[PDB]
Amino acid sequence: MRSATDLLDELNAVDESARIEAKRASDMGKSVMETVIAFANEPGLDGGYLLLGVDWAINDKGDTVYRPVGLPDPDKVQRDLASQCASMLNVALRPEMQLEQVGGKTLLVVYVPEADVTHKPIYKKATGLPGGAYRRIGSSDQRCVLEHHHHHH
Repeated sequence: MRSATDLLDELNAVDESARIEAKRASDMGKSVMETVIAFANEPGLDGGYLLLGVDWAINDKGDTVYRPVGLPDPDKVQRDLASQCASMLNVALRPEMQLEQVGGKTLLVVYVPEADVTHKPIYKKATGLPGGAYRRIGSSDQRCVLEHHHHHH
């Protein structure tokens, strides 16, 4: 895994979204979900990043500069996306999601590890065929930390 501040910098560093995608709060839904399937079906590409709460500005060159704007409700975006990834897919898939602040804006790091052999065949239970084979990896990351951060009431 990886911070949203470092992912935002990495989006600016890379020429194209190699294994790290950038997404706005309005992109929330199947537009996020088909991109998750595109990392889940990949053999040996464990550690694909989707960064939610990012905006981008186009220069006169036709250049894409990635800036922080954050989520309208940080927690609720992480709650809904867990529901999406459990209910839309044939099996309950957990994307490891963490809230990270960049310049006073709250963003969501969606860490997608590789699915197992059995779960894979991650097929959609609705009309929507996932297109692709593989995208060549530019920058690499495997800096994975765990924490059992449990809230109770």
